[PDB]
Amino acid sequence: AEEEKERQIASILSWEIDIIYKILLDSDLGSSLPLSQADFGLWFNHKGRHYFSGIAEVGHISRLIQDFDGIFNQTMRNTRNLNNRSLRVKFLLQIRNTVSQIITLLRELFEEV
Amino acid sequence: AEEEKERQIASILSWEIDIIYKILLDSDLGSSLPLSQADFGLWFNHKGRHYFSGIAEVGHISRLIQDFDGIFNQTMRNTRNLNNRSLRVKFLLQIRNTVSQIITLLRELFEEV
Repeated sequence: AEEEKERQIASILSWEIDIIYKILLDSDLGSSLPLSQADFGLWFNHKGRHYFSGIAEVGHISRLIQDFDGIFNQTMRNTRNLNNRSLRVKFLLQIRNTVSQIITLLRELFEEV
Repeated sequence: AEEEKERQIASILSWEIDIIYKILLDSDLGSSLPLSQADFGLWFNHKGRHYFSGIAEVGHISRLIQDFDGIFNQTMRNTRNLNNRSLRVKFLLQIRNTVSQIITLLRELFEEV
């Protein structure tokens, strides 16, 4: 219960850092996966939604994941951007904001049930 | 047990993300703290070492934390370096390696007991 919560929080944090270092070191996404295809995204869609069925914050996390998928795919269609500092920073700001909100809502979901 | 393992991992990852963004955005450490003074570093010194007393991996974690204090001060005495890409990348790798190694050892400690 509480074990599963911390595990998922560490999971999404691990995914974010992996992508951040890919961007900072290599100026590219490369083998990175969108959140929906990452460890956390698969847990949330396949297991998380059903365990948290009928709780409002679930729809909010799904939206955040979905919104980032779009941002992620757009950049995937343009790694010319990640060499550019401004476009690099923009993306880096977007991932941090997405993960931050999700963790807080995820905390809320686990406490609620 | 497994819960505590994941919680501390989430804690050090949180610190790592914060300092990375401080570096990326402001090109200086500024209000950043070395790991030893963040939540995890304080937890390890006050609670972690004693709970895992006499186990070799503890001395290794203390070593990594102590070493980063020195790395932190050297970089702090030369924030001109964080403007230089190579020296910035050098520091970011020092951070990733310090955190990665500590996490691996922290896992080792928790599985053993």
